[PDB]
Amino acid sequence: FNGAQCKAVCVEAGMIALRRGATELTHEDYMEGILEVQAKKKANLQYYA
Amino acid sequence: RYDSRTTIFSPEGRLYQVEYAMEAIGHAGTCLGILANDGVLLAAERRNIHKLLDEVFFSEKIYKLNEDMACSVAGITSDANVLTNELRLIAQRYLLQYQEPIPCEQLVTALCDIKQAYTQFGGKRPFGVSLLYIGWDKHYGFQLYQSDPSGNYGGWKATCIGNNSAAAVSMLKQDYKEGEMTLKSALALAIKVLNKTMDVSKLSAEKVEIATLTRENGKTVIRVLKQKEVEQLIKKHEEEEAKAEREK
Amino acid sequence: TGYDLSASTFSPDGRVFQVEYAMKAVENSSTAIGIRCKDGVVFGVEKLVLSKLYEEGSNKRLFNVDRHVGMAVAGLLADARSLADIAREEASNFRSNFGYNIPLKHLADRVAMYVHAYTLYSAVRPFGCSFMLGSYSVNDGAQLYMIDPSGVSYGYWGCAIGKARQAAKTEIEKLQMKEMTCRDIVKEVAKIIYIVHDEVKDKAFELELSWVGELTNGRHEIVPKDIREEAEKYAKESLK
Amino acid sequence: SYDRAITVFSPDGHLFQVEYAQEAVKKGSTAVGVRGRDIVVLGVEKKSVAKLQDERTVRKICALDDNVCMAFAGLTADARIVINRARVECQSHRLTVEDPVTVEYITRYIASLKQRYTQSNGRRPFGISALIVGFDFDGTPRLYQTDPSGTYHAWKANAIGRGAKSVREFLEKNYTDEAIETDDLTIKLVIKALLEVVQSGGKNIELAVMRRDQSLKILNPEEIEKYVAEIEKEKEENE
Amino acid sequence: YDRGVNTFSPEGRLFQVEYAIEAIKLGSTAIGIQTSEGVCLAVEKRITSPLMEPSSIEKIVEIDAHIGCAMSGLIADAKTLIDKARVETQNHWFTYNETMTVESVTQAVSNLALQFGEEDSRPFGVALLFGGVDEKGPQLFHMDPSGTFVQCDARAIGSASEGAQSSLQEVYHKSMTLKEAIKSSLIILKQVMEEKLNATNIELATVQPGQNFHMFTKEELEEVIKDI
Amino acid sequence: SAGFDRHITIFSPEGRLYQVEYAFKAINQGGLTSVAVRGKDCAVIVTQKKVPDKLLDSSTVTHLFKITENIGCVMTGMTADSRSQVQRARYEAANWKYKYGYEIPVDMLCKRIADISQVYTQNAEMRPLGCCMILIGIDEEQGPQVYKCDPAGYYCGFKATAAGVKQTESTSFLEKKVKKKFDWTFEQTVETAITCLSTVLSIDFKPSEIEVGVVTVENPKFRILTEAEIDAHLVALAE
Amino acid sequence: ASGAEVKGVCTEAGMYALRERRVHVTQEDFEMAVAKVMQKDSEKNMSIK
Amino acid sequence: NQYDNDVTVWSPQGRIHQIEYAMEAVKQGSATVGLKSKTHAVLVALKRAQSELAAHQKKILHVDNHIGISIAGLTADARLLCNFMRQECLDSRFVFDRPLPVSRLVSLIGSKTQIPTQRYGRRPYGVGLLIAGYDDMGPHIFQTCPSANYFDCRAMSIGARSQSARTYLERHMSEFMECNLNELVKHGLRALRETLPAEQDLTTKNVSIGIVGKDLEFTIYDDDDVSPFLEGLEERPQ
Amino acid sequence: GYSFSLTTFSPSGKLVQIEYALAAVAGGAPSVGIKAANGVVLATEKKQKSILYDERSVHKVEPITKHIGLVYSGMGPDYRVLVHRARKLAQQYYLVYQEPIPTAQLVQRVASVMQEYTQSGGVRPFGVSLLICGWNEGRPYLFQSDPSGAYFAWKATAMGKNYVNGKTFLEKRYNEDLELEDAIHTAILTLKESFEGQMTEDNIEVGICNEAGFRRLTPTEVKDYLAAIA
Repeated sequence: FNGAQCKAVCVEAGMIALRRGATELTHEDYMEGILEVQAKKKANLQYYA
Repeated sequence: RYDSRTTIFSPEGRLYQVEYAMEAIGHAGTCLGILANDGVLLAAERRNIHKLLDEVFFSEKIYKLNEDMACSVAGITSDANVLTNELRLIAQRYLLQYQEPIPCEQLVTALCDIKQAYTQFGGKRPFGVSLLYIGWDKHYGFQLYQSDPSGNYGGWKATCIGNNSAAAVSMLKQDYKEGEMTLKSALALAIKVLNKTMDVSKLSAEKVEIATLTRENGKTVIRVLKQKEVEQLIKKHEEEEAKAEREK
Repeated sequence: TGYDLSASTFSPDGRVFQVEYAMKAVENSSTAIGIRCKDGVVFGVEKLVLSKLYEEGSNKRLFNVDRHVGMAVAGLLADARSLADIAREEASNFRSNFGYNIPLKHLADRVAMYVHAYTLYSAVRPFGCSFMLGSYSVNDGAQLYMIDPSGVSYGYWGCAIGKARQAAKTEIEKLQMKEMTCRDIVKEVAKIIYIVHDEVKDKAFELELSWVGELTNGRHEIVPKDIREEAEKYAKESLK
Repeated sequence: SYDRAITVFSPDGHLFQVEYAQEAVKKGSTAVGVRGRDIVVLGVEKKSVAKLQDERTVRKICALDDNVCMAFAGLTADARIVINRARVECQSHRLTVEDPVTVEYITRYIASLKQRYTQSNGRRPFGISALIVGFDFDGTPRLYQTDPSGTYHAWKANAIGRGAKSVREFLEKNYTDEAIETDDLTIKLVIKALLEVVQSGGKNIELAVMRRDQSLKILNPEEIEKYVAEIEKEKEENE
Repeated sequence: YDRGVNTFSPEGRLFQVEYAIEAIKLGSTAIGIQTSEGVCLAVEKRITSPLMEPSSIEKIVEIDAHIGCAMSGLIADAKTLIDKARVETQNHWFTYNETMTVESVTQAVSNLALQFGEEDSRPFGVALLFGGVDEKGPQLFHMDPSGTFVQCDARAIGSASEGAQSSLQEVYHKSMTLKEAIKSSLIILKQVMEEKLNATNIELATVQPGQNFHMFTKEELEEVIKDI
Repeated sequence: SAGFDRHITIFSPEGRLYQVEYAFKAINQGGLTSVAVRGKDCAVIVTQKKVPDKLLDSSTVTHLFKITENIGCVMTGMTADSRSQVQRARYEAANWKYKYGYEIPVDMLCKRIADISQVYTQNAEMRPLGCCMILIGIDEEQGPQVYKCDPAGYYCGFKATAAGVKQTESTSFLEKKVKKKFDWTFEQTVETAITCLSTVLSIDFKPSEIEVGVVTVENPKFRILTEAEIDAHLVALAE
Repeated sequence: ASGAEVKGVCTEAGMYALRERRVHVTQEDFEMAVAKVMQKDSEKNMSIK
Repeated sequence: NQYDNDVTVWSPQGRIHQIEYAMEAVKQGSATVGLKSKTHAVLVALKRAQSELAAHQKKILHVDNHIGISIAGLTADARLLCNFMRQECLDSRFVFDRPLPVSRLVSLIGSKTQIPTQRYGRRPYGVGLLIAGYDDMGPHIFQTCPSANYFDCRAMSIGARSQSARTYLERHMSEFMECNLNELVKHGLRALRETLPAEQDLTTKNVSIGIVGKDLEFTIYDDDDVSPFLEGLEERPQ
Repeated sequence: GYSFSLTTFSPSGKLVQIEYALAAVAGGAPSVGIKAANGVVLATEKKQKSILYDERSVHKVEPITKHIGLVYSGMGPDYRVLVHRARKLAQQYYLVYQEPIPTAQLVQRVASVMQEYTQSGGVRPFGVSLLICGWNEGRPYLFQSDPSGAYFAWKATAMGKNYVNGKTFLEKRYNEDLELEDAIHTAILTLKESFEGQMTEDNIEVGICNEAGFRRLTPTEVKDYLAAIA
């Protein structure tokens, strides 16, 4: 990743914590921030058994 | 757009190389054969009438192929040699197999299949050559046929070559004959056709070529006739032109 | 350039870019050197572990074609394996048809013609390999050869194939090559491999040393490098 | 993806030359064919006699055996080669198992040859579609058609060439149950098909029959004039 | 670009096989369901003309006395594959005095379902459903143009296969019975078809271990239709 | 012009083809100079080496290739084409010796090599061997011969001969030099070869750079000169 | 010929008359002008066809 | 980009992009992990399906009494190399009447796959073999590539997202060598459970395990000797 | 960018990779051949590029048999290949019939060879037009072929640079009835008309065809004749 993709991880983790909206950041907030910044979704899959 | 090879189709479904082979046919020598019983004729126009030749071949478009058949030709000239050697070989194979002269129709279809196998297969140049057929058989008598680069073949009684002969076919329809098997009449008709259709002023005999095929008692000889009777044929046709200007 | 596609076409200045692109492909491969002494030929290859996934003894670029001839390849590995098989096949045919060991010049010429024929046609590419050929004979001495991707095959005393091709032969030529036995040349090749690229671009490398000559009685094999352990006790003294 | 070549698909899953080679058939001469109960009959249109030559060589209806009958559309040369091959196939089948050749086996041969001819490398497919009529098994009338892809497809009546949708649409409004036999009504059915043809010139009609046991019979342009006369009589009686 | 079978993609893949999978979609649908009582199977004919004789168009063919088939896509590639299977089954019985089991049939077909090569032709354009009874009871088998063969319990193919699989997984479980699966299948057929369901539209093929012969239903299928 | 991008061997308009006349400077990618001299009953080859390296050998760098015991040659251009042409010449000379029972004349070998290059030129789909070959040889009843073989397949053969990179100038000097009718008593030939290369290159260098190939009618064996006698000739021409 | 080639024939025959210091146009001026325009088409060993 | 079409064409940087595209085609296969002890070599793969009703596509397939392979990539080339593999086994089994050393077999695989990477007219094989065998010197775990540069390892893993598996192999390659079969196999699936997203669990029907031993013949298992191997696990540390 | 290559026709015209081969033939060295009453005389124009070249090595006038001369105007390396073909083929005729092959039959078979090479589509055609002559059955002949596979029969013709000018001179100067020596004279005249002027015993190379057989003349009789022949 670049620095901007880690920044996107940071901010999307903040608003993923704000989906709950109650408290400060958790580790799963960072995980789901990654899970948005990760892909480029594929999931294609076929012919490769 | 959809040019590149002979195969496969252009989306109509039309073709590319059959049309372009006919447009290769049109800029070549003009030939004809006529409605005649008890004989049949061929005419031909001399290409390259420059004075430094020899004419020691006696035959430039005509090829006396088996015994009782000749063929005019038009188009790319070396492919004509390629096809005529093979066609003589086909006829001579038939004679080897049966000891009977070839009855000309299966000969024509065999050559059409030879051309057609290069139409389907790829990537090969199809033969851009149309050529005529005169001959005699045991089943129909004197015959006339028109080979085409498509592999289609037409049984005619008055034949057709390209842009120099569309007007010839028009005169053949407008001056159609039937019932007269007299060969001199059809020779005068052919002289009139080459007089109008060829641009030769007053029809010099060095620019023409005439071959005939008559049935003589068992033999079916082919007459590549000489020049002096062509000269008096020219004088006869010009006397007929004087007969035509009697209406003035 | 453009004009660079097939291996049969020429350029408007007259060279083949397929040969050139095949040449500078081996430039990115690992460094492989060679040098002979007065009674033997020594090989040595800077070989790298990827990260932690290797086994130290796999896929060794030091081949061994004949009883006295083996390769020190560099470039595309599988192409080198195929070319090694062709070399083994040719040496087998010579042994079958003539009953004695193949001379190295004739072997090099046959392999060079094989390389050249794979440069000729358009359906195949030129090879992406550059290798060494060493040998020893009691009636012929030591001969050390060298084969480019094009097929120009001739002899050296010393060579280098890899990134530091110039930077190795910078100091290979200051070695007093004639008066030394190859047991000294072992730690010589050790210091030559060890000086170039200790830790700079990559993390770790590993040393192999092939070894043919009078001491092996015509045999060609890898050294017992662990025996007498010539690199590291000299490598730790070659950093100063 | 393109009209070249025959080997690659479209991005939406088509073959261009398979779809395009049928257009040469679809711009071709019209030839219909029906089955009676006992006598089967068919014919081509557009004889197109050009006033100065013979037309016994341009016959588009032939036979491979005494039990099977032919027709085609598209271009004539592919039909020539396919029929010349099919005669030898029929005779090789006769050289094998001594039955009269079933229509189904020879249609499988022709369509199979056409298909494995198409699958190969750069061979221009035969732009024809044949009509293969026979009555073999106790005189059971059968007629199959072909395709440039090479799919035999059994019908009861058939119409190809120019304007085949309209000509087949006439048989939709014509072909009731009690057609045949009633051979005379099958005769008038062929006559009504020829009257429903795209030009129906009256003299350019050429039709050939088979009574499932006899030979191929080429008719005469005076019987057909009587058929057109009685068809016009039926049209006047409709008034 | 993608222009030929001898070139990968920057991400994958063929890009000829993909267009063959796309060329599955044009065909008429067919549904088979594996039941331990026996394999039932169905198809749509998509008749165009009344002149088009309905029993002439083949969809279920008979490879072995206990092995059926169904085709989906180009007819003649399917005919070639059926021809080869008809040869190979007989060779297996020849060399072994026994029935080639249906998985081994499908391995034999998928050996050259992809042997496509023009030098050293094109890949085939049909997906096939195989139903049969080996020693392990009935078997229902689903292959593809790409040779990636797997077993399926109730597979649907061709056009409108998405909602067919959807409503199929809606109704299916492991312990179905025969006639229930038959009517459950033909419900999905008359939900995905456009014409009125009658005796000429569909055809069934039922194989049972005690009813190995005659994997077909002829005009009792009318009676099965009229029960809905 | 091009235009046609001259990829394969076809005819370009007016009227030439470009592949072979691009191969004419595949010699010029060699970076080398070759000179052949025929004046009297000896014949002299001279060609430098380009060895910058002390790690590179000296014996294996020779471009004088002994074809047969009475035929030697010299090569320029790229080395792989040269060595391949040399093994082909060796093999075909051996085939001559097997088939015809005697030693081949030098002309027939040049004809055969030219035919091989033309066949590689006539048919496409193979790279047409960008190396030039110069032959020498003694024949009975004809004295010495020099021949040149092209990559183009145009063999020719003549008295004062040169090919490589810088031989427009060498042929100019030999036009200005072989016009006076002097005899050539073999040190005249050595002196003219060394000085013509020493005027083209203008280096006046050590005996370790040029290789000298000679053949003489006193011993028809092809002969490669040694460092000592090259130095002897070099200081013998040093005035 | 074309239409405007015959005009060129006539005018350059007049040129052929004036280069011989004349204003009258003989037949030999046309004999040279026909050869002047003749370079439009020549060139055989191309009969083929 | 007009030079990135065919196998024969060298790049102007010298990198055949057909090879790297074949590598990326290999990377879209299933996860699988191979690892050996001193006495026992175990390769474990992952199954997938087309649908819920559909069966799972097998990955580990039998080859010989002491050789079994994993696979990732194409299936036609997989069965093609399977047929070639079995042929190369039974040929020397017929001639020499011995089981093969594994190394010369995989060299034969490389020489087999070299020609479709150099000439024109055949694509390179998208292939993901992990080969376990027993010569006289014990177990071997080899891996392949479409570039025919076969690699010998002690523990590898190829397919999609196999990097976490590789790091697990890094942190337990010291530990693999001494243990017996059971915890070796559960180390293998403690690589495969990190080849997955953590919001689902490795079930029965999706896995297969193949053990060949120095005294044990190569055997594939599915759910039934695997439900004994699936016990003895903890959850992932959420 | 079309035709390209040898497998398709043009949209309306002819074959471009035959027309360009004829263009390369017309861009070849000049030559002339004259059929007289008793013999046929062939002669070429052979200038060395430098003064280094030798004139006893390569030979333009080349016999095919002891009574058949043959020259060209084009490219030597293809010329030798087709000549060697004609040699082997004439020897096959002499194997079969035990009789010296007639020149028309040579032209048939050589024309078939060249037309086979113009067949599609992997090789180029020759850049070679031929001039075949010989004194077969008393009457001598003169046969010119072309890369398209066709052939002709001339009284006198020319091939190379300024062949149109040589043809106008042969139309003007030559006629039907001459001797061998008079044909030699007008042949050297029409060769010197378009060549460079520095013409010696070596720049030309002349072969004749008597009824006594083919004869390839020497520079001795050439400098005996061409020492200011007019």
